Amino acid sequence: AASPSQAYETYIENGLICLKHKIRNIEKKKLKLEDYKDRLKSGENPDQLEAVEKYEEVLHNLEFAKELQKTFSGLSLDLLKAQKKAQRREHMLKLEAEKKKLRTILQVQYVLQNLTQEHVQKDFKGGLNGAVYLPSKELDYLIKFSKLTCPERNESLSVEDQMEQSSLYFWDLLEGSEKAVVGTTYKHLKDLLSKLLNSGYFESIPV
Amino acid sequence: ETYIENGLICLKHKIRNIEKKKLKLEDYKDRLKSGEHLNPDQLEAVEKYEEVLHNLEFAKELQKTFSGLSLDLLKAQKKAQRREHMLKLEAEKKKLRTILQVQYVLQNLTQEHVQKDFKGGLNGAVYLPSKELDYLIKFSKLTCPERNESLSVEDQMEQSSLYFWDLLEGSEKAVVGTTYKHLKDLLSKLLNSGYFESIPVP
Repeated sequence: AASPSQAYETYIENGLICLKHKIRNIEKKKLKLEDYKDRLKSGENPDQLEAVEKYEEVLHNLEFAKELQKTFSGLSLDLLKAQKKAQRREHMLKLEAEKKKLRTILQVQYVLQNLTQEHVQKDFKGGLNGAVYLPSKELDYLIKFSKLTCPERNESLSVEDQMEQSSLYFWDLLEGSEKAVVGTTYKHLKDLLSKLLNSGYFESIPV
Repeated sequence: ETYIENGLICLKHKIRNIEKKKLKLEDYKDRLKSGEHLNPDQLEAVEKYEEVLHNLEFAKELQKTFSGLSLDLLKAQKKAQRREHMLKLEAEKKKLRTILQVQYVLQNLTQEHVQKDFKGGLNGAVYLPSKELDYLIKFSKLTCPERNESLSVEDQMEQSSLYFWDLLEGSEKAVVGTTYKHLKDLLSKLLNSGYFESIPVP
């Protein structure tokens, strides 16, 4: 249970305490080597003698490590705010798409609602009054699907139950997947409805 | 500085930089043993050889850890993306079903005989004072308007979709003399009333 932000936050924090732990570990052996140095200076094994030679290496490694630590400790917000900004822009783009998806569902609903009507179906069957001709097979997909998305009120179902079933059909249709439905696919139906939406037929429908 | 690769602190470029200087210094040293004569600057760089070897081993040790932090971060982001996508998908399917429900209610509130039931609490209807019912009627004109051929279908649907969105959000922004919050509450009351499970026929 964590968001993409707190993950990156945990990564930045884990990086800083990483340098802290590494610097403290270098400084620990520096003090261990400085005690090995003062032991021989006052007058006092071979293996240890090998460690005291790396005192310059250990001291230089500490110079680099403290350099990165001060750099990254300030460089945090440069990569941390860039993350916050990139997430904000991401969320807004997704919000936009969500709002546009809702508009699209309502447009499609409007087409499917009118396709339940007899005079509208006859127009697409005969290619009449500005409708695009649909072969009887194609028109049947839309009629059948209009009964799944715009059913007449079925009082044996609860409102909530009926709305949920209709909502799933609108959702899958918008997904345009290859799943099967009323003898075709959602993808085919999403294309059919696009043509109908762009045909201009549904801009004004007589009585 | 170029320590960053896709937002992650990566010393890889510095490691290959240090390694290139190590190979360049190893070449200078071999040309020395063979008998070549180098300008003074190159002679100085040759004395920095052991330091370069130490820096390389230290940088390589740091990359061993920063690569793990990078892997741990990527693993966590994969999980968090999956979780967020899951929740947001279920929240969207729920919002849409809710939208279809309130749409059904608001579309039925345009009918006058249904307004009459809520005026006096007739049948299964919640009694609403006429000001409360007015809020809903005016809102029903914004969410379920009669077709306005001055507008395209797309433009009309866009207008309507915003009112549904702001309704479900339930903010305090003003609309038809009340707020989306209060409207959301009224419509929740109407949904829980059961009146719209079986609308009476006049």
